Amino acid sequence: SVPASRYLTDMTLEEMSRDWSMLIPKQKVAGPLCIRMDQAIMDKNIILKANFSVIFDRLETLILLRAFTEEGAIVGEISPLPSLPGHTAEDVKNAVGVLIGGLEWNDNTVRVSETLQRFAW
Amino acid sequence: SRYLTDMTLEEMSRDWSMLIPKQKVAGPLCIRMDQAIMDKNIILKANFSVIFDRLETLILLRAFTEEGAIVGEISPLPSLPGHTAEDVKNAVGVLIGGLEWNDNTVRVSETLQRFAW
Repeated sequence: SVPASRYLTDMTLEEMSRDWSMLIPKQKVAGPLCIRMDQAIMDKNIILKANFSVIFDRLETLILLRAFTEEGAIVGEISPLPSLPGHTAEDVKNAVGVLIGGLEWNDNTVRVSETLQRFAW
Repeated sequence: SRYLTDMTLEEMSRDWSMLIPKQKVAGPLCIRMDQAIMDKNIILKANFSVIFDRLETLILLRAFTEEGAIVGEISPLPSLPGHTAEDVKNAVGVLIGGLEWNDNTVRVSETLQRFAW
């Protein structure tokens, strides 16, 4: 009934719900988060977009981050594990760093949305 | 996330002091309690956000005697690192043990039992 957090959206509901699959699948449990990334993706400009709650000038709960090429295809993802254990902005930022490292090893150029760099980084 | 409030705004805002201070960092949370407090009945109350069926962010937890006096508290560290329901639950277990070692009777609010403890 009483709202504790505002909800930031980088992604439309279309983007949030869209199914996708990886040509060359890589996944990694990074703490309480799951990282997925398509290893086939090379030499693209990529943007990380996330829908999540903020409390007090920081990311409180990540609902979904997805990585998108300029043409709007999904090439990566960070989501909470299915059992939904707790996580912080630190966890999120560590998963983001792993995802960027992996993408840039395939010569992608990765940027983070403005929302995300303000509230997590 | 929705906002749960065991404590009133006056309770959240009140300053208090300990006769025999005890302070303890428990992960990303600060536990405080007055060691001179004994033979009371105490209730732990908290104001916090909930997302899904779980405590997401603790704003403040305080321990109250039956007369409404503050004898203990768990708050985020001042640099506000993140925490989860698990951190709250560990800190709660510590504060309860300290308070019971001091011959108090301790209970936890219904909303805390439901979402954390």
